[PDB]
Amino acid sequence: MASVHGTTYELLRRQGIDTVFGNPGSNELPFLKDFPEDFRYILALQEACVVGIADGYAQASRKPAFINLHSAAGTGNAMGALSNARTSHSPLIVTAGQQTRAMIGVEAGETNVDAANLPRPLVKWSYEPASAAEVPHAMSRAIHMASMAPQGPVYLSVPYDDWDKDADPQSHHLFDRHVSSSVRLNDQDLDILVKALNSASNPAIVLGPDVDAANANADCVMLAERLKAPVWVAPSAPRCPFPTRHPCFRGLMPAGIAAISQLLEGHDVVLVIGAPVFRYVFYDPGQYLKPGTRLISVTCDPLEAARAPMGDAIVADIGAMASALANLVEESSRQLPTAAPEPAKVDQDAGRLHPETVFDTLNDMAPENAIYLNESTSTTAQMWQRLNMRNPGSYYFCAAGGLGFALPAAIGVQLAEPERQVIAVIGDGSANYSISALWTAAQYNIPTIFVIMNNGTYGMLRWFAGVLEAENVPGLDVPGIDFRALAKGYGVQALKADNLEQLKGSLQEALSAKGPVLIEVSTVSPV
Amino acid sequence: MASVHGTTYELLRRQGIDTVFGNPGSNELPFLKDFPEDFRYILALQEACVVGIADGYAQASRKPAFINLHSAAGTGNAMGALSNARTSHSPLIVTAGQQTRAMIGVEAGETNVDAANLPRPLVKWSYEPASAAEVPHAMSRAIHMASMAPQGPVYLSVPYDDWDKDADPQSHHLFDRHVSSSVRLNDQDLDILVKALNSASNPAIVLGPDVDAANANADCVMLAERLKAPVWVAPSAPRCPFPTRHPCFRGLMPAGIAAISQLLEGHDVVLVIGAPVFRYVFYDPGQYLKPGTRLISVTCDPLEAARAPMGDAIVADIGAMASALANLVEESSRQLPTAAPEPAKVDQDAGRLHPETVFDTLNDMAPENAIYLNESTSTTAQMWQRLNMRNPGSYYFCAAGGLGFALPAAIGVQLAEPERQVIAVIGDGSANYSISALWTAAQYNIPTIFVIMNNGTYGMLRWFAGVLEAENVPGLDVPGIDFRALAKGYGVQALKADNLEQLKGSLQEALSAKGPVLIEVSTVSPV
Ligand SMILES: Cc1ncc(C[n+]2csc(CCOP(=O)(O)OP(=O)(O)O)c2C)c(N)n1
Ligand SMILES: Cc1ncc(C[n+]2csc(CCOP(=O)(O)OP(=O)(O)O)c2C)c(N)n1
Ligand SMILES: [Mg+2]
Ligand SMILES: [Mg+2]
Ligand SMILES: [Mg+2]
Repeated sequence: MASVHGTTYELLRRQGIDTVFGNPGSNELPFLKDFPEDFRYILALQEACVVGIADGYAQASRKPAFINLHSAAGTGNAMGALSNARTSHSPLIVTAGQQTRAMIGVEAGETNVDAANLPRPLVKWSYEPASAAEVPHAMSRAIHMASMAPQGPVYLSVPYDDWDKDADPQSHHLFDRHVSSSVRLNDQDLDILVKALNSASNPAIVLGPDVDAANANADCVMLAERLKAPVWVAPSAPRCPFPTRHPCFRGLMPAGIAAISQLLEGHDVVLVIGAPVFRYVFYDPGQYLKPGTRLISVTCDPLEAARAPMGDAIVADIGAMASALANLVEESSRQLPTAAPEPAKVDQDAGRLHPETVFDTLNDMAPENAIYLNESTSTTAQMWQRLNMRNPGSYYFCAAGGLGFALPAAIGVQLAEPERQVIAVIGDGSANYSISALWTAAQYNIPTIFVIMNNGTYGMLRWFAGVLEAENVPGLDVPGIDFRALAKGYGVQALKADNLEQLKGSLQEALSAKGPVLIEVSTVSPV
Repeated sequence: MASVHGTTYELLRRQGIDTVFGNPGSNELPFLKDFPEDFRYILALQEACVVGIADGYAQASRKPAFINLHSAAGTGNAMGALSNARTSHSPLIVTAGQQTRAMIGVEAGETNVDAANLPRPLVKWSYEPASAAEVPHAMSRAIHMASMAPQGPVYLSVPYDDWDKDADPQSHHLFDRHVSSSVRLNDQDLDILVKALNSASNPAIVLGPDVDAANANADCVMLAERLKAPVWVAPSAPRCPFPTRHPCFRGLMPAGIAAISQLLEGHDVVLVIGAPVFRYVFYDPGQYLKPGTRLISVTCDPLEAARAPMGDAIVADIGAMASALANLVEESSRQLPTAAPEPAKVDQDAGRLHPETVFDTLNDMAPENAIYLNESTSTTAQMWQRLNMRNPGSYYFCAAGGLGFALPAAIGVQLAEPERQVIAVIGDGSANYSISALWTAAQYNIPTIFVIMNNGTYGMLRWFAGVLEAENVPGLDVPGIDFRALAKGYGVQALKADNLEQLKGSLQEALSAKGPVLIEVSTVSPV
């Protein structure tokens, strides 16, 4: 307890941390030594995997996740993953070991040069302490910065000789600090907003990932029912904020300016909750909103409020605001929206699987409290239409579009939610980015199901190339990957589905298995 | 070529670039479209692999390598690899596609936020142009910044709508620009240095990676022979700068302060060429130099000159300086140094392989012009003692200690040197970091030999834990990886060696094979 090591672990446990996601190195050994018995360590083989797992775990648990990486090389390997963490507002405490203070100036091997600048601009806060005794206070800042709205990844670099040094005896005041950002709009202005919602003749609601992060899903259901309002999920959705077969639900918005203003045409008040306004992707110029539509955004993120090209904004906690609004608005006497029609069953022969067939089969066979992850980039629209997701925390997709998220994140989610079957639907291209994460699932017996959609190509990129009139583009096809052999390589049970009969058979086997299972599915291909 | 696209490819070809190492994304399609017939594209499945391959290629070819990655996520995935590239002074031109200019402010999906700050502090230059017409001039800056001493990675972010825009007609002046940093110390001061070397009673030479980068190896042989001086390789060596069985050669320096000053005791003048002074790693306090020893460093890098804790320094081109010194110093009439003794042949039974046995066997069987890569971290000393490397460009080791270098870099080196057999000796832990690079070797039929040293553990970390008296450390063992299955997964021929007879058999097969080959070697293990 007298040491920085002892004091830091005490701070961590008192702040509710009990798991370390890591890949170790020399600079981290003085931190990891005498690893306390009330903590667990989750090893992954590459740092993109470490951070991916921790990210899934944080998102599903709705609590900060603690990460330990090796210096610049380890931090650097994780920076694509940190890109995703930024956009999903994932509360990640990223720590990295630094060389001993005496060896920094000469730039010894393993020195993290100008360390705090390395993860910038992706992190909320980034720091290397000026002394050993400062380390617990620096850790306190990291914990709270990650945890306060808008939540996000933070970075702390610690010289390895710091851990053995005497702690400041006054560091005890850090242990039980409670910091809240659970705030909502003042009574007067909240009343004005509620009045505007009550007065709307044709309101619409758009929900984003911070709704699911806040577990505000049920309150948003109540709000939608009271306002009798259609509900969309904001484009490029990292999470699912609403039951997908509720009568109000209208699906995933296309990531385009004109496309969204068209969907919102005729709606006089559009209430956006917990979403950027908006995560557009494709070139689709036009009006941000059509005449007669006003927009009000509730966001936990000042930068989201600042960068919205239209509408009013309120910067507040999504949980507190959704609860306030759901409980304050009048019950409208308008007709409840009609449920969206069932998607068509596509023609399926005895050959390669249409993605539509895969999602239909999953929906038929998976438990109702399944959790899905998506990194099958060309099939996102079909997935959203065909999976009935009733419960919160049921969907995750790389928040910044960074591939290599879903495979490790599915392992972290499954760890956070041992009673809910996790099924990751991942493209053949996407599977390779963080392929080594499979080993963590096998070693810790984390029973994630991985469904590899093998069409031999970067399907989404072919679609983008068509849109952009981009001809003669190299590097779009990925033939000759045996995913069963890869799963075997990392100790994961592997199955193949070349047709529907095999798909049903493989899913049946996977859903009854005691460990992780990979199913390679032969899907229809433009190759 | 009226477009930015046409002008930029013309600049690239006129500057000698003909290969693009990449993993494509949406923002890169307008750059990659109409890919010119005089260029080749080398696809890798993850960006650490892309950069690793390009790095190996650049180091072996002694020319800049051109890289194309996807936005923040792709750049981020490659940042551990950029750490290595920084320390090896690798001339890498890293380009990344950005969102269209119109969609940056709203932060559309695939936007690289504050892009130029992302790869900092790892790169020597980092930039996003303010207009489309500036792109060729920005590319020109990138090419020359990467190429001038001290060589290093650079970063350029380009909004994807820039490529179709009209180029500045004055961009033609960029095409044939020749920029030289091939400089040496002025005559007067060079004369003073030569006189100091001539006057030394007991000189020693220490060489670093910039010697091999400069192909200054032969000049350093001449210098060592003229001075009759023992030659060491500077600690944490990324490259081999000297024939390892030349009588002057004294091997790899231990990465410690006291250890190095002890080796240099009695030497009145120590000439360091092309190395930092020094890449110490382990805690080993003492004198930087013992009384009676003075040090003179020749470095291509101002930061290396600035941060040396001792000695005089000259900042100049390594090729020009080695050539000048080798040709100006008098031939000493001192006795030529005695060659280092043979390493002992360790006892080897019919069971698991001692690393010593592996290197002895490789040295017996590999061609004299083989190129070795090292990422078997616990066996580095044994490797240096047991492999006779006569030629330049014969050795590569992760410059910043960042794992995941050797496997992809071995593919790049083999591409650069099709007539020299590349053999990568990689630990079981290290193999996973960039495992997907194997696919590139299979798809382009790049006949690299991968030797996996499988001891089931992070061996070097166990050693570090003993030095630091770090007990109860989690995450040090990596059981249950089948490397043959992994190689099969990516289409690479796979062999196993459980004993010496099998090792000899597997190496014989690998050396006669037409494609890439992985050999999993069961090595001796502390568990
Ligand atoms: C780290 C990273 N690299 C590259 C990309 C660009 N990218 C976006 S979608 C895609 C295709 C993925 O292919 P696959 O997983 O097979 O799914 P499909 O598109 O075939 O459905 C690529 C390479 C990215 N978003 N992130
Ligand atoms: C990207 C990265 N992650 C982690 C480390 C820390 N590290 C250094 S050596 C090592 C062990 C590598 O094990 P292996 O490849 O099996 O070789 P061995 O030590 O067993 O010879 C690790 C994890 C690093 N240098 N870089
Ligand atoms: Mg695909
Ligand atoms: Mg940075
Ligand atoms: Mg090992």
